[PDB]
Amino acid sequence: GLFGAIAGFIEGGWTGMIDGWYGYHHQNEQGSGYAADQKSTQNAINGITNKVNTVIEKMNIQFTAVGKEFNKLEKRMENLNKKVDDGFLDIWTYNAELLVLLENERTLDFHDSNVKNLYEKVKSQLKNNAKEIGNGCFEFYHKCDNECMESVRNGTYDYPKYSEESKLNRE
Amino acid sequence: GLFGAIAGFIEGGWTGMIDGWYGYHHQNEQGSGYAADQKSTQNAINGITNKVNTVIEKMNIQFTAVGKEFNKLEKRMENLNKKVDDGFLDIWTYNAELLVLLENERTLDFHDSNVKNLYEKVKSQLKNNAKEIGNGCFEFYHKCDNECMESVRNGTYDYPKYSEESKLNRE
Amino acid sequence: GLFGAIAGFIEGGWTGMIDGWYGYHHQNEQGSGYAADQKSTQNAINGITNKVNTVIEKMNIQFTAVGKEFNKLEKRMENLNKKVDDGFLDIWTYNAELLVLLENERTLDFHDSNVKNLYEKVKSQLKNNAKEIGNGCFEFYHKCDNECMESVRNGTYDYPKYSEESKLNRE
Amino acid sequence: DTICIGYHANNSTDTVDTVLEKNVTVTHSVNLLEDSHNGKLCRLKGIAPLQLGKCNIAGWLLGNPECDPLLPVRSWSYIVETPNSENGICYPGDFIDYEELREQLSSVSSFERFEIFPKESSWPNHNTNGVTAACSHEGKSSFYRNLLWLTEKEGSYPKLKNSYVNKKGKEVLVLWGIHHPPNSKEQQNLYQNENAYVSVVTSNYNRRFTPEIAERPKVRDQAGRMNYYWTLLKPGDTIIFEANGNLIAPMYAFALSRGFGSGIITSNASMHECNTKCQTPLGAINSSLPYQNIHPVTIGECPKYVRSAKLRMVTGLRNIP
Amino acid sequence: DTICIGYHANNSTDTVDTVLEKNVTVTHSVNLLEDSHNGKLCRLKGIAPLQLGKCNIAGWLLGNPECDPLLPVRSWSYIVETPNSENGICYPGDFIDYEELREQLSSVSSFERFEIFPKESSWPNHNTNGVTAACSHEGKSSFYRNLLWLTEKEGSYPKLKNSYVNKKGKEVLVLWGIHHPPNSKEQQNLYQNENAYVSVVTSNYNRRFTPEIAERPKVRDQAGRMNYYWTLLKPGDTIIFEANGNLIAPMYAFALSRGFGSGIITSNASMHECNTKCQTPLGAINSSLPYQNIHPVTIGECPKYVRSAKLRMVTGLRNIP
Amino acid sequence: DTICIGYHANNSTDTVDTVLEKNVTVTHSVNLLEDSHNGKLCRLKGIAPLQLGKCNIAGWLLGNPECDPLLPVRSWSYIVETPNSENGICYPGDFIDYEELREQLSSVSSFERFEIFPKESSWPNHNTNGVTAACSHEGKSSFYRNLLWLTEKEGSYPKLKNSYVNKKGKEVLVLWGIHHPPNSKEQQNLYQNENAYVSVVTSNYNRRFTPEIAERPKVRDQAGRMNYYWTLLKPGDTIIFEANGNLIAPMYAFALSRGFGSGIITSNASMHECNTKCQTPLGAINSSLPYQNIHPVTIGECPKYVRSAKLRMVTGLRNIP
Amino acid sequence: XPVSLYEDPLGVAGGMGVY
Amino acid sequence: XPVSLYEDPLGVAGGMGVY
Amino acid sequence: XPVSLYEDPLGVAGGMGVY
Ligand SMILES: *[C@@H]1O[C@H](CO[C@@H]2O[C@@H](C)[C@@H](O)[C@@H](O)[C@@H]2O)[C@@H](O[C@@H]2O[C@H](CO)[C@@H](O)[C@H](O)[C@H]2NC(C)=O)[C@H](O)[C@H]1NC(C)=O
Ligand SMILES: *[C@@H]1O[C@H](CO[C@@H]2O[C@@H](C)[C@@H](O)[C@@H](O)[C@@H]2O)[C@@H](O[C@@H]2O[C@H](CO)[C@@H](O)[C@H](O)[C@H]2NC(C)=O)[C@H](O)[C@H]1NC(C)=O
Ligand SMILES: *[C@@H]1O[C@H](CO[C@@H]2O[C@@H](C)[C@@H](O)[C@@H](O)[C@@H]2O)[C@@H](O[C@@H]2O[C@H](CO)[C@@H](O)[C@H](O)[C@H]2NC(C)=O)[C@H](O)[C@H]1NC(C)=O
Ligand SMILES: *[C@@H]1O[C@H](CO)[C@@H](O)[C@H](O)[C@H]1NC(C)=O
Ligand SMILES: *[C@@H]1O[C@H](CO)[C@@H](O)[C@H](O)[C@H]1NC(C)=O
Ligand SMILES: *[C@@H]1O[C@H](CO)[C@@H](O)[C@H](O)[C@H]1NC(C)=O
Ligand SMILES: *[C@@H]1O[C@H](CO)[C@@H](O)[C@H](O)[C@H]1NC(C)=O
Ligand SMILES: *[C@@H]1O[C@H](CO)[C@@H](O)[C@H](O)[C@H]1NC(C)=O
Ligand SMILES: *[C@@H]1O[C@H](CO)[C@@H](O)[C@H](O)[C@H]1NC(C)=O
Ligand SMILES: *[C@@H]1O[C@H](CO)[C@@H](O)[C@H](O)[C@H]1NC(C)=O
Ligand SMILES: [Ca+2]
Ligand SMILES: [Ca+2]
Ligand SMILES: [Ca+2]
Repeated sequence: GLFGAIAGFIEGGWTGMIDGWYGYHHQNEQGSGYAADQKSTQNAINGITNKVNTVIEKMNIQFTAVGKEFNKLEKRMENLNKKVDDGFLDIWTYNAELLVLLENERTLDFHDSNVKNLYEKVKSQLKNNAKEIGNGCFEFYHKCDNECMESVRNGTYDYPKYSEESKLNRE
Repeated sequence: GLFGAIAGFIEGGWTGMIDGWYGYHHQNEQGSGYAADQKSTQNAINGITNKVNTVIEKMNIQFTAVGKEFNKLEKRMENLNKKVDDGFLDIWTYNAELLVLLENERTLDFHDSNVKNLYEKVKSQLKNNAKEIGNGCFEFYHKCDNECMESVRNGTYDYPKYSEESKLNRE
Repeated sequence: GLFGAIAGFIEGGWTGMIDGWYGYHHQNEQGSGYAADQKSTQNAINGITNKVNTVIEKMNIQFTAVGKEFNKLEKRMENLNKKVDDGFLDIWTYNAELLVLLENERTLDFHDSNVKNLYEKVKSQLKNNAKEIGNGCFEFYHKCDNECMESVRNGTYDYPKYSEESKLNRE
Repeated sequence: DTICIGYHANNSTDTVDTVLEKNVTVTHSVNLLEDSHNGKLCRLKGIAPLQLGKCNIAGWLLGNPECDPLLPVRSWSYIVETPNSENGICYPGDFIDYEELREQLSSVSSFERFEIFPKESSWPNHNTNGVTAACSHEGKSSFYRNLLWLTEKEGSYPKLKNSYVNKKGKEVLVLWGIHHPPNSKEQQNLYQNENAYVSVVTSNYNRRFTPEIAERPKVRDQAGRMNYYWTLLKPGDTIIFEANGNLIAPMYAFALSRGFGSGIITSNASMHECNTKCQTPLGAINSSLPYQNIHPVTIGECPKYVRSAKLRMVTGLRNIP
Repeated sequence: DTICIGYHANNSTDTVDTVLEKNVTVTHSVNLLEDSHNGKLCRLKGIAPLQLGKCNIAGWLLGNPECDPLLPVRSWSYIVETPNSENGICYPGDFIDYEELREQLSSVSSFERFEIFPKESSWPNHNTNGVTAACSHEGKSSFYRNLLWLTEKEGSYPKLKNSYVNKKGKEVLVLWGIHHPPNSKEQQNLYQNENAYVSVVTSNYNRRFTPEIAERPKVRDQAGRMNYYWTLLKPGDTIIFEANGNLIAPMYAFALSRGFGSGIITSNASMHECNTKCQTPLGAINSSLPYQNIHPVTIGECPKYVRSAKLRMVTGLRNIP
Repeated sequence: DTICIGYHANNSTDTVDTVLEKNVTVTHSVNLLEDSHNGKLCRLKGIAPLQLGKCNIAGWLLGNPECDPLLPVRSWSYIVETPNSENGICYPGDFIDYEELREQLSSVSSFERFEIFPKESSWPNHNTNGVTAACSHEGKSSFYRNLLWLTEKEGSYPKLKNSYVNKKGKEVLVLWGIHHPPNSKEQQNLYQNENAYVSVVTSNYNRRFTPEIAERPKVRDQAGRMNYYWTLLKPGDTIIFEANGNLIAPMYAFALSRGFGSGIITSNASMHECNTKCQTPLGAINSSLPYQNIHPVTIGECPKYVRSAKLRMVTGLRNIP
Repeated sequence: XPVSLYEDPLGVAGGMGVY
Repeated sequence: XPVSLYEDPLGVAGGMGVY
Repeated sequence: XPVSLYEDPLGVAGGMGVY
């Protein structure tokens, strides 16, 4: 993808994270597990809902459209009616298929960028209190309990409260 | 946004920066204030002007188009004429509306990208002579006068001339 | 571009790298030279081939379409036929030109993304065993010969193998 | 102690296409293309369609003896012809401006069939019992239920002139016919006038008809021909028929009420006690999706017809378990 | 010491829509949809339109007595009818191929109205003063200004044969009429001959007309009818009228000059001394925008009509003060 | 020691446009717009077109004497008229429903020209030698090759009635004419019946024709006129001609075979021994590109016509040497 | 079951976060 | 007022940089 | 010449990697 996160430096997805499109995996001494990012998933759901609803609303309702009949000396008019019907059908089939393709590409990139931005947010919070171990994972230079993890999740990580412990552990 | 700068790690806009789409805020002991990046703003204006011009020029002029008249025994031809008119109107309304929507999305992403790239080039210049403070701000590990700030803005920051001073103060 | 690599922090292209869209330049005491990234170039070629074939296959084939004739008392029908032909031609000309423009923009951004991601993966591999000297180039804090360079290209860079040598030379 | 950032994966096998890639398996997607119908003809917002069955528009409006069940019908939401709608004109000839009459009926929601020229009182000086074997009914020779074959009475066909004033407050569809015998002996035996003419006039209609006598190839064992005509009488206007031969007079006419959204379709499906907002010749559609690939012919409020075999929009992520 | 990277914010309340979000407030935007017109009919590149007023195309070209102000007009940029343009054919009947004639006039930029058969010298053996109360003028009975009701003179209607050679170097539009009396007594009184005929021929036109005598419902207190015909005489070609009754002869014809970009519209607006490049039935447009939502009917060089209520393109940033 | 990341640059001068920037020089690109044709008329999948040359459809089907080389042609892939296809109707008049006949021929792949009424045996009691100077051939007066001018024999034109039963298993196109002399004396001299008529009937066709005598302006030195009619006789059906004057009888007819993908074009190009899948009036196209800007009129399997001057997709990088 | 983590009126996230 | 910081022929940046 | 570095059926990479 354009942003290099999904199928990129985060090689695979998590079947064990059943509650959200994006989220976290934690492993401290208190244990291990997944924590879905519910706010980002809800924001993405709102965006994609708007997208699908846009596609549906731009296609206004198709009211009654039936064939017409022409006598044996109206072959030109019959063929013109046929040309009109077929041209409109060509154009609408083209528009539908191409819109779906382009929006699919945009949606995949949208999710890719969401994951990349989540990763960068955690990185900006952690600074040198943790190391980048690749595959989207960080390793803390200190003890981080479940409330420390949750403060990483909601964007209130306390860097000064662990700076000393982690620069002694970083040596 | 896609690149996470606008409404992202830079959470708000600057009403005090009235002379450009993107720019800087400086704070040294000679004072504080805003500095619009006029060249990036100008290149963005060029791109967006090309975009608007493209939409306008693809929609070439609509020459004389009036209704037609049919007698009471020409209801089929009359209904074919209005099927043609209404189908073309459907297609052009759809085209206009969705073109505007998609290009609006792309324009917002374009500005997001420009801000992210400006931030990244400043970071690339500063290296370890400054610390990242979040919200798009850097804090120098040394004294940076107004000419030094302009050095950062024009892409001519002298990293060696402050390397020693800043690794003294960095400790 | 959106990702800031092409015509960005990598100011120009390489005429000397003739065997790939993206790649590397190496400089050790064994010598100098270019190394195209063939797998990423092949992936990009696959994607762009799919894109071109998508355009071509969405256009289908235009079967027999000829003019019609109308007598001197069929001017309304004649002008309706002309209106139909001209409207369809307007719509298809607009669709073709705009699709080409939009996909051209997307293609340039796709390539920009690929270069940016290549750079970021090399940086992720090197970590502090090398310094960022701008212009997309890294400078090793150790000796890296031709198979170490291939180790960087193939994704198999051994960081612990040069960790200590480069921390010694980094001082 | 570690924290990792990642994304969802599930058991989905849904695949979508992009411009750069085909058959991308994704966690979540939604179909935008309706391909399901119920296979039934249904009511349209509670109003049942008019099923012509073995008859077509012509047999219905003229009163072909095979279409007698259709006579008391008064309102409908759309008209259904079948591939077997062959009973139309039984006596061979030309239905003039027939396609225009079908286009007119496509915007009629109801009508009143009424006696415009009562048989036993409008034609005292002419015989009205003319029948033919081309319009058989239950084995016997018969004729259209809405028209009257006027013939000579006691060896004479006097000039007739009959009129009708439209007091229905609605347009009135009036149909008549003109008979063209194969030879002048039949012309004289039937109408006792060799230079016959018919004249039909309203305030905005004005036509004269002259019999064209000649022997034609036998269609339904008839060498004569019969041409069929129609007009719309405006409210308060009068229609006048004047003739001295060959007039197939109107007996019943139709006071029409106009409506929107109706039409005529050809369908092989069967009527059920269902209600829909979207009817196609293959079946009814009950869907909120924007596109369908079921049939280009639609009645009511339907999705847009396209030729696509698949329109699937990705909503979730690339699925990488 | 600090340095920060940021983006613009202002007081703008402009909102746009995207595909992921609606009502994004943005710093700068441009409207692409024109919705302002001046409410006036204007000249088109300096050339005023032809306003028919109470008359329609038929009353204009035939010379309905209510349309005498339109006789001296010669050039125009487009033609305007109103909802009250009802003075057309005043003697009831049918204008044959009238819609085709309007379509022909849609590409006529000017013409010369000229006397093709002068009243005082072309019909010495016939009366030329026939008038009717259906086409009244200032209380008195009158007739079309461009036609002539030929009648019997001294109890005789001799066979007439009059011709005209097109020496105008332009197409010549020629209009005539055929009169159908309600009864044979009026036929004999007006034209003496009961088996009358009219023949109109050119090098590429060839038609014969037969009177159809019958009593019609009274329209404008006339039981007779009058059918109106027209043809285009090619430059250098000759038109021949031959008759022994019922011919409504041409008196004035039109030498046509063709142009591009004209048309006929229906409008309730009023003429001002304005100039425009784009005229709609609601008003003139002065805009460089690519779209408009004012009216689908356009004359000149106009933006493309769309049903949209808003087409706003964002040019600046998301506005976050 | 250093490693760098970079991208390709080359000597390309190919430029593309985007929405944000015009004339972007790129390393690689592909053209999607076909602008090259071969300038020739070629065969369509091996089958040569029908070249009418100096003749148009009318001259070909009636058998204009200038079109004799077209008499033996039996099959074709498309039909080519030129800007000089002027030899059609040689005796002036109206070809009725001519445009519909051209539309019909647009779906004919082959036919068999056959003698429907042999000259020496179908009209014993009439003269069949009528020729005209309007249809000259090699200096002498002549006539259509597929029609027969029936005239009085020994002072009499007896009432004729002739029939043909379609045993071809295919539609048969039958053409005939009706002569309208300029004066009563020519009518008498040619057909010796002043009240003549023609009747043409099938099971689904029914028309009667009456001569209209009048002096017309001279076209090709002819003051008379000749109207041309046609019909399609269904397999197994019978056509009957009945007349006592003025019939230009059929002599040869066409048993039609239908096909797909043909049409009639006008073109100035020359025929070569050349095979194509796509033919335009300007030349043949041999391309797999999706669009072309050569000509909107196409025969076969062609790219989609557009007005674009350039459609170039970038495939490589922005080129920055 | 009867409780969902997200407001998803179009079914865009399927059964995700649904209990 | 009379001086603009930017070349903006289409009015794409409104009054920004306008003096 | 006869050998290509890449599979490029539509020719979208021109003569790149072509020998
Ligand atoms: C496939 O998995 C589903 C579980 O839901 C999937 O995972 C979600 C996170 C989301 O991605 C959905 O779109 C996916 O469909 C299984 O279905 C559920 O299983 C749970 C088990 O605890 C059960 O309680 C629910 O009632 C089930 N709900 C539904 C709607 O099925 C499903 O059984 C799996 N299918 C197979 C073949 O393994
Ligand atoms: C809203 O602000 C404008 C200032 O222009 C805005 O800010 C620019 C940076 C740019 O974003 C433009 O697109 C915006 O329109 C005020 O108008 C200006 O006021 C000054 C007063 O010093 C005056 O000299 C200027 O001429 C004005 N500019 C224009 C274009 O009129 C305006 O008063 C503000 N409105 C409100 C309601 O606060
Ligand atoms: C321009 O350069 C080409 C070489 O190919 C270019 O570079 C590739 C890496 C790729 O980007 C292609 O799309 C480019 O076109 C020259 O073509 C070759 O020229 C050499 C001359 O030594 C010759 O031996 C090769 O056979 C040529 N290539 C082929 C496929 O035959 C071309 O000559 C250059 N043009 C100019 C004007 O210098
Ligand atoms: C983290 O976020 C939650 C949600 O708002 C809040 O309850 C909590 O107080 C925050 N802080 C910590 C330390 O968890
Ligand atoms: C910075 O760029 C500006 C732009 O022209 C230039 O005037 C100046 O000399 C450059 N250098 C410094 C140190 O400001
Ligand atoms: C690098 O990757 C290539 C890919 O085939 C492999 O051949 C090689 O053994 C790997 N290791 C080194 C040191 O090059
Ligand atoms: C790929 O998708 C196409 C249609 O999108 C389908 O016909 C084909 O079977 C798919 N192939 C695979 C391997 O899934
Ligand atoms: C959002 O925009 C729509 C039209 O685009 C409008 O009807 C609605 O009032 C807007 N909502 C707000 C909160 O402004
Ligand atoms: C449109 O407006 C401009 C600006 O006022 C004016 O100069 C021009 O004359 C106007 N055009 C018309 C046709 O009125
Ligand atoms: C820019 O491109 C346009 C068409 O895309 C062309 O007309 C013009 O000559 C080009 N200009 C330059 C300087 O290349
Ligand atoms: Ca018919
Ligand atoms: Ca009329
Ligand atoms: Ca004709």
